[PDB]
Amino acid sequence: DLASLAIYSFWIFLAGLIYYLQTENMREGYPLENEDGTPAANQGPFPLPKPKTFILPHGRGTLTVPGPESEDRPIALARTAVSEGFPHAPTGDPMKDGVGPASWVARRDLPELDGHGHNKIKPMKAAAGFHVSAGKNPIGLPVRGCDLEIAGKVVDIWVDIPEQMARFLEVELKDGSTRLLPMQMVKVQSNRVHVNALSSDLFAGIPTIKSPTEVTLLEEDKICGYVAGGLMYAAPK
Amino acid sequence: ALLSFERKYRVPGGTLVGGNLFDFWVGPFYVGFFGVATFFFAALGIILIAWSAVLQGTWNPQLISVYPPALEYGLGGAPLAKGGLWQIITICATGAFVSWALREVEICRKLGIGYHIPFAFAFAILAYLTLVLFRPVMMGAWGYAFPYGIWTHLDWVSNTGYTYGNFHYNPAHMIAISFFFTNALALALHGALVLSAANPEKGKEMRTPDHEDTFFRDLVGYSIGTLGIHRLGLLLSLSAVFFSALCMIITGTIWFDQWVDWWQWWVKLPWWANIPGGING
Amino acid sequence: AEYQNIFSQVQVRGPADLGMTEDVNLANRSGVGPFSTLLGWFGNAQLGPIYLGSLGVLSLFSGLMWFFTIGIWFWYQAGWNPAVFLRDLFFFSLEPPAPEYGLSFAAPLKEGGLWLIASFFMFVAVWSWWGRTYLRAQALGMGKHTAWAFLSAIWLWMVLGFIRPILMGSWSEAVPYGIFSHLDWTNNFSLVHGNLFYNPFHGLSIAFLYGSALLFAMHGATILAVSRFGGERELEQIADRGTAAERAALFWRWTMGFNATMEGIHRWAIWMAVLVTLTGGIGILLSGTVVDNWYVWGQNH
Ligand code: BCL
Ligand code: BCL
Ligand code: BCL
Ligand SMILES: CC[C@H]1c2cc3[nH]c4c(c3C)C(=O)[C@H](C(=O)OC)c4c3nc(cc4[nH]c(cc(n2)[C@@H]1C)c(C(C)=O)c4C)[C@@H](C)[C@@H]3CCC(=O)OC/C=C(\C)CCC[C@H](C)CCC[C@H](C)CCCC(C)C
Ligand SMILES: CCNc1nc(NC(C)(C)C)nc(SC)n1
Ligand SMILES: [Cl-]
Ligand SMILES: [Fe+2]
Repeated sequence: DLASLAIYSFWIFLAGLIYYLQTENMREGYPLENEDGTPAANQGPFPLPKPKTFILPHGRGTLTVPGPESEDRPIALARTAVSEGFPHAPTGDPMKDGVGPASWVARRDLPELDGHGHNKIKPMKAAAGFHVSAGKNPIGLPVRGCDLEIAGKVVDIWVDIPEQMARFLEVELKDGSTRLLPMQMVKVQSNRVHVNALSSDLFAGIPTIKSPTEVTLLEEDKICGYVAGGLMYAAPK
Repeated sequence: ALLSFERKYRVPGGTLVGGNLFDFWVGPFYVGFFGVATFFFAALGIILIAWSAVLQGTWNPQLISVYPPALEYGLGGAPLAKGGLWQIITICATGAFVSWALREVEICRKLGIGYHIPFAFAFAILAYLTLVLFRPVMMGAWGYAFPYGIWTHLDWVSNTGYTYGNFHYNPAHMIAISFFFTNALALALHGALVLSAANPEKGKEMRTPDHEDTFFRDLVGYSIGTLGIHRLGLLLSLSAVFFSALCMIITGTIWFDQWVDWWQWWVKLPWWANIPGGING
Repeated sequence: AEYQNIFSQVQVRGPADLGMTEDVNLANRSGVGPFSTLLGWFGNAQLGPIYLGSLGVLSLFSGLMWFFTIGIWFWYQAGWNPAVFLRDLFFFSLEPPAPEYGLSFAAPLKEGGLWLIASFFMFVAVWSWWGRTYLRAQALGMGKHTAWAFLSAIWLWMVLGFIRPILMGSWSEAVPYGIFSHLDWTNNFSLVHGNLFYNPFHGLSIAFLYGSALLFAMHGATILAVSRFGGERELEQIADRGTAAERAALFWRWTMGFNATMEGIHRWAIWMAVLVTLTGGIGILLSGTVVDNWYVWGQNH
């Protein structure tokens, strides 16, 4: 019967679609590894997808996935156990070393570009026309950690130009240098900006930006990662 | 085994209960206290389904159905065979879902991300609890709840619906469907858009977010943006399930008639209600 | 408490983006509209510009003629009475021809001919718009994923209004133009066909509709949870994996044993949603033409 043929045919199609979808979702992270870094014997029942290639805009080269995969950075961690399935403990300061919830990825040390090739993220002071249009303006307000002490004052907002949104708060410390705090890790209030993640003394630990009018994808990961890592690692204060 | 980038994230910490006792993985799966709790509740609920199946005299998953107690039991416990197995399986289901959620929270803490996912999964849980717990309690009996079987639960939806005429007329059911339909529409569009920028026309460089914005501006005169759309998808899906729960918690508790009667608050209103013409006059 | 990134704390307005030129003909691009502070709390504030080419205006004009045809018939059912119009707005219905007329365009205006005229305008309006989702993408150098997923919706629509009624031999099998009437048609359709719950394609369509709400709740939550590492910027994560992508995947790998990638999840998304209308179209198309009674058919096969 024709409905029987339709339904049975669809289940064949759906198993084929799932298979394709799961291999499409193996273009990063695979092949799986043992805990010592070497390739694992068991890789699951779905095969590695055969490579594809994205041509990146603005002369940025090309990404091939899947392909040669490394962390290309030191991982300060040590095995907790002989067998598999156990945690790996930080050998050092996990916040400054970039592990666990303080982790970052070795992304390209260049800034994200919009469609006309200019920097995507710029401080509002170097962004002709940009102003706070609604809600509380945080510029000039004290920045307060979770030990309730003042780490500094907000001196600017770094905006995603194409999307028109506030991404970071540039904060001046005791010593006069500045750091970027992601906007989704702050609570702007009528008389201060509160950062639950970090205590005041730990803001200097936030990695710094090389150039003062641009931020690279590598620096953003280092920054974002370090701040969110504070939720675990600064917590005992 | 591990993903190539996973090792650096497999640190101790994040647990709410048990300290470091259950702080480990089985293969890919994180365990935690709530992983052993999930397993205990899921193990026990599955064993009780299989017991219900030996009692029903079938192994066919198409036919296995665990019915809740008859209405005459009210909110009392019932003997295993006559609704007691449903009651225990429901308790086990509830403890598994809540434990799964709390386990997601532990996983969130270890990875230092927001708690948006378990907060969201909680709406599904509340919808389940509406059909299985809240509505039955307000209505006076566990028997008003749905039976656990692949086809028998559909018949429950049919019988419950047709108790109130066409259930389409439930105004909160209309809002929920609107949110469901709009959700799938939105998911299709977002999935397409990202894919259309990442996988552009042959002989073209990968597109930027500006292209995504420009496409939705050209087509519709408005782009909600990358943050906005993921906000929107979350809002739509959650709203759909919230108005699902709402439309059921009011059915048979503060509303008892055919749902089509609701709409007379508009038709039979005194001033235009008499006027000759139209459909209802 | 902890900031959730559902609504923005501080909005920021700047020079409006006029957008990417690429191969777009700027002659058909309108001026920039104003900013909405209300929309800005949730998404972008900028309104417009919009593109309105030869195909977009055809679509707008046919879509309006559809609305003005349904509307002129609703007024006539009301006896030209504005009070009666508002009261019974949801109860008015432009019904198709009765079965006696079969697939003929020869029905008088007042008994289904106006339905055929409405259907013509809606047919031109949808297909004009579909060509438009295609052309907008082409001009920007993008993939045609939006057009191909849109065909899935058009397919369900085409079956309800056109392909099913034609194989059934009468326009009377099509869906009437009314708020409440289209719901009643939906209920009769299931009753007539021996309970649509037992149509396996209806049950698939449900699995995908429910599954679309599941998947968007998952992905929306996921991205908001990693927006603190710039996770909403999905294209740069595809080109250059960031810790946002990595944490997202590990959240799910640890939770359910397997995960997606930043690109890959959007493939899960487009298929989950597309399979709603794809399966649904098939299931409706098979009702009446091949299977009279789904419950009965189910108990044998
Ligand atoms: C004749 C039947 C009636 C009717 C009677 C009813 C009744 C009765 C109900 C609905 C409900 C719903 N109806 Mg109706 N409905 C009708 C026609 C329609 C039409 C239509 C096209 O005409 C539409 C679009 C809908 C749409 C809907 C939805 C809005 C809603 C179900 C979603 C939901 O609640 O999710 C909620 C999600 C859940 C409950 C899922 C819970 C998930 C849990 C937490 C996790 C499970 C984990 C699992 C065990 C693990 C598996 C393990 C491994 C994977 C192996 N109905 C007709 C008119 N409808 C229901 C509703 O709103 O209920 C709240 C409801 O009770
Ligand atoms: C929401 C309103 C009604 C309802 C109305 C309908 C209607 C109408 C339909 C379904 C259908 C289904 N419903 Mg239901 N369903 C309800 C509540 C539930 C609950 C619950 C505990 O709350 C569960 C687990 C299910 C599960 C299911 C699936 C068996 C089936 C496909 C849905 C799907 O893929 O969703 C999306 C989810 C995913 C894509 C994730 C995967 C979920 C997997 C596939 C579910 C496996 C369930 C498994 C057999 C449960 C046993 C677990 C073991 C004991 C370990 N329903 C409530 C009571 N349900 C469809 C069907 O074909 O029924 C036969 C269908 O047409
Ligand atoms: C008593 C009634 C029956 C029933 C009878 C039917 C019938 C009949 C049908 C469904 C259909 C569906 N039912 Mg049902 N359904 C019932 C109970 C349920 C229940 C439940 C009890 O929980 C659920 C979850 C569902 C769920 C579903 C969906 C999975 C499916 C609709 C998918 C869709 O996306 O359509 C919405 C999307 C569209 C209709 C696409 C149309 C898009 C067009 C092209 C856009 C035009 C826009 C227009 C120009 C104007 C607006 C534009 C503005 C300018 C913005 N049904 C009951 C049992 N159901 C449909 C299906 O596919 O079934 C196989 C269908 O035909
Ligand atoms: C609220 C918006 C939508 C939503 C969101 C959502 N669902 C979610 C999540 C989110 C955010 C998760 O994080 C979580 C997840 O991990 O998914 C991958 C989940 C989830 N949604 C799931 C299912 C599900 N969600 C559904 C719906 C929705 N989920 C909503 C539409 C539906 C339906 C019917 O529409 C289903 C079937 C699971 C895949 C997963 C939760 C997995 C879980 O809880 O695991 C622990 C429990 C077990 C392993 C088994 C428990 C066994 C029980 C003791 C026995 C079964 C009893 C049951 C009551 C009988 C059912 C018989 C039926 C035939 C009626
Ligand atoms: C870059 C995000 N742009 C965007 N914009 C819009 N606009 C509406 C209002 C149609 C949802 N949608 C998407 S996907 C739905 N993405
Ligand atoms: Cl056009
Ligand atoms: Fe996304």
